[PDB]
Amino acid sequence: YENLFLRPACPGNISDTSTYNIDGACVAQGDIGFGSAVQVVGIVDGVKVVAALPDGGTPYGIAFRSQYEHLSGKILDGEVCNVVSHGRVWTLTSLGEAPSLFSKLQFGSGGVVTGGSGSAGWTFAGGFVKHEDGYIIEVQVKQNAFIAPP
Amino acid sequence: SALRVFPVTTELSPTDKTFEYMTFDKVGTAQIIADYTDDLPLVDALGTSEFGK
Amino acid sequence: QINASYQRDMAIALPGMVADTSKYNIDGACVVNEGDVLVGAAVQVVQAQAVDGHKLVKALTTGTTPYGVAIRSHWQTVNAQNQMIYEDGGAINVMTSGRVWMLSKSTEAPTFGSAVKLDVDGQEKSDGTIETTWTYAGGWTKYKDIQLVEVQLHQL
Amino acid sequence: QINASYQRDMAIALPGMVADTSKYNIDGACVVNEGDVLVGAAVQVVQAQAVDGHKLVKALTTGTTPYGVAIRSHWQTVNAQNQMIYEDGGAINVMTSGRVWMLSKSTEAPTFGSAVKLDVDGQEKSDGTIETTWTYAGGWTKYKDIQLVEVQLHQL
Repeated sequence: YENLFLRPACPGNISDTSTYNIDGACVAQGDIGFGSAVQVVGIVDGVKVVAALPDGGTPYGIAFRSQYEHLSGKILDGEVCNVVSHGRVWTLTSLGEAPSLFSKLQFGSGGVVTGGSGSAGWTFAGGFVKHEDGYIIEVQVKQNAFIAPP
Repeated sequence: SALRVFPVTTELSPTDKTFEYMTFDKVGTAQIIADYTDDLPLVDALGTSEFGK
Repeated sequence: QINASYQRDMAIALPGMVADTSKYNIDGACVVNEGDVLVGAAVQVVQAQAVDGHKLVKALTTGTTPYGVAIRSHWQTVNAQNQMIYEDGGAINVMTSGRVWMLSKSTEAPTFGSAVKLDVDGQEKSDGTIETTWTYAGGWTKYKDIQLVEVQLHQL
Repeated sequence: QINASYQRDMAIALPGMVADTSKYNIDGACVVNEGDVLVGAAVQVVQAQAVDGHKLVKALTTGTTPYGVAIRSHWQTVNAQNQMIYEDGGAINVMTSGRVWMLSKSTEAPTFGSAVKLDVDGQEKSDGTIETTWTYAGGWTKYKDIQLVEVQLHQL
């Protein structure tokens, strides 16, 4: 009774076949890069409008890699977008060394992981590899973890 | 002119005291989606009735 | 003497109707106790049987803790007061996770991602006294004289 | 002579049994060669791989964070006392979310929805020294000479 692993290990894709959720009814304002956190700025007709994470926002999900929706290499303004709201996913990071297992991550500007000492939110899942003179980490996203401030 | 300006039907047995009829309705929506999604919206239906004497 | 055409739109929500096919989880091993509940209202658990395993649920009251929201079902519900309810001594379909349309008593649109607060009778309210951990999912509509809101729930 | 008939009821559960089919999540790992782990008892992770995420786990210890509960599966053996275990070197299935039948050493039925307290060896106790996020699901039963309790595991 076990969960299979997923082989390609690139940023912006899913790392396991555990319970995951993909919110595919969204549109982008500005440009978004695969493997970055996004935030919900508004809702029109059951569609969520997302943008790259600013300072002071609450992350909602992580952009997901697809080879039909995004032929350019990144997500462009006015495009339908895939966003992962629950599951394990490879994220871009600016950190230098792996944090403690099962710690709480903190997101800098642009939707990159820079902290490992948060109070509550998403947690580190134990994966840490290297990409392009930069690193990739593995994050565990949960649905109601970050709550929008009143 | 009450029996000539309005239709007269005969589909009622002489020994009946009440009659009932049905009406129905429906709701739903559709959205623009991408290739990988799991948030397809749903639809439903309704019903109700009235009476007579 | 020219022809004409007309255009009409269906409604988009119903009380207790499941918002979409995303993550959801349904508890069907419960039984309603001491009264009846409303489709699209929060419920509370009194006790859980140790051996039998069936949970006992009732409508939310003051000072309690919510567990889930009853959902629509054309077969398990009985029709009273021109609405579907769950009469006493019968199996009930509680929802423990997912997005669902709930009856509301507020008058203004909520903020996406904020926490949900309820009334003492299991109906959402913008300034309720009962505090939960569920969130708003963004949806906000209105049927004929009925106010509905889209709420996202996680396992207790 | 008068004909007679008899009747018996089966035992409800087993140590380490998955209770129901409501959203479980089980992952495989390898057991650290230091010490064996009892099926139905909590475990801890000592270190994780950086490339993939495969984890090495062993028995629980004071002042540590539990990770999951070992469940019955194919790769399991017997101890000297005929108690079911996972060997020092081999595969272990660990559930991180869902309802499981976990070993207990308390004496009183717990209250639904409350927090769970653990012990040094990884068995539930009413006044344990280890804090957890898990909850009680209300099931309180007893296999032959062994007490079991129904625990809901929330993903860390």
